[PDB]
Amino acid sequence: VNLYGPGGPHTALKDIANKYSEKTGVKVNVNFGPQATWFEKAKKDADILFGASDQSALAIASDFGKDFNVSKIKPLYFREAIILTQKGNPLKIKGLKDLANKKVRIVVPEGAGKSNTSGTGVWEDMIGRTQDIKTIQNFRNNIVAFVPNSGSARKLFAQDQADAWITWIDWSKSNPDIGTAVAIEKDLVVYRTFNVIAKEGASKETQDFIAYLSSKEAKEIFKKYGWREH
Amino acid sequence: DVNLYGPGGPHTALKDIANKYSEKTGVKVNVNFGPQATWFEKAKKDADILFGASDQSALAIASDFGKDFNVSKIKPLYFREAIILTQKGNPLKIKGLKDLANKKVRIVVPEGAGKSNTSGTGVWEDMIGRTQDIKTIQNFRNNIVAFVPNSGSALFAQDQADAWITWIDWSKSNPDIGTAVAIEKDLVVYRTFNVIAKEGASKETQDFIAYLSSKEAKEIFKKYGWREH
Repeated sequence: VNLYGPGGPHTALKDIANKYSEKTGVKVNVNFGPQATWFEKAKKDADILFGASDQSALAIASDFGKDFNVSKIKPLYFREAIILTQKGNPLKIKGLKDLANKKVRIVVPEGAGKSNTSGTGVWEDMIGRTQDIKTIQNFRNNIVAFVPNSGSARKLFAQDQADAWITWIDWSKSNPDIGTAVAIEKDLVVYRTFNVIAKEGASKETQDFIAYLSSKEAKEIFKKYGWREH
Repeated sequence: DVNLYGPGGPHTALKDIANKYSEKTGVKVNVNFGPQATWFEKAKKDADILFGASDQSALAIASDFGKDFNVSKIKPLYFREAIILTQKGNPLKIKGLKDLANKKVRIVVPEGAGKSNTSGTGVWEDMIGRTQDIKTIQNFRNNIVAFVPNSGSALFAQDQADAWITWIDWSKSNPDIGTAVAIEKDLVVYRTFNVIAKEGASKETQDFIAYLSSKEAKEIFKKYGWREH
């Protein structure tokens, strides 16, 4: 069974795929990274596309045309956005409003229309919930880079220069050695989903693996990386 | 002239403001609007200002212009809330997003599916995601019949769908179409109107940008649902 999707969820998926192979003897390959890196191979043998948000999964599945029926995207888990600071949070960042109010350098997970990426719209949806244009302006004025989430990359953009990144909890859980996670205000934070879509006319082994993704053993592994159901 | 380009939506407020500005100052201000593809070529030749209906879409559109615009100069000025638009009279008695997840309803959401730069990308998922319940998220998604850009200056499936996820300014601009239902305060998102002036923008261009923050402009933006606080 061949899976394709963004770096990020791949950490949990590799753990799950390995465990699944132990149990069933069915080979499950987890291919991951920026879409451009695997798009041509996926055109030839993709059984399942996985995604790290709905809007990005929709865009990516829409690039395959007839191979995939975009209405069949299945949300399975969600997780929260976080602030990731330098180790030990030296600036004592307490949330998004604090980021707006301090003289800090922020990186946000935007692709600027050049790629499909899970973070599109996240920073604005959260800071917008302050309903204060000055807060929104101040936060934006502190943004030094608009670049897609690191995903499967262990390096952060501007690692030695920026003070904070807007990213996903599962990135921090997958990379405990990089940065310090700071929780976003509950009244502001957004949650986005992990999803899958099986190709049209998918095999029984493909369907069986999709079902496994909702098994107790899979739920356990997803939870370890910060993915939630309720 | 001062030439503005951007999406349908904010254009109604901007046309009102531009008219008032021209009457006052004698400077001709042209508001060009619609899907990016319909004006992109013209804008490459004479755009003074790009206006936008979200940050992510404004960033994407301004990044299509290369040297002529420095995308770091995008200026957020107002925000407004997402709404639910139902058929006139709200016959299904829709009360919010959770209601849309729970009922048998046909929903249209403002997604571009990576085919265009559009203001609505990520809105529906960010709102219903704040329920923190995967079944609710699944139920809402199962009711979506179309993932298409916000109608803006044009509704998709107007006689077929039961509900649209759209912006308050659309309802204000089109008061005779459908019925607006306010989204749960703990779920709703707010996105911005913004502007960016071209590199080397004229004095007239800069003056018009300033006017968008005048008390006169603020009052017109407010009429169409655009807020500061």
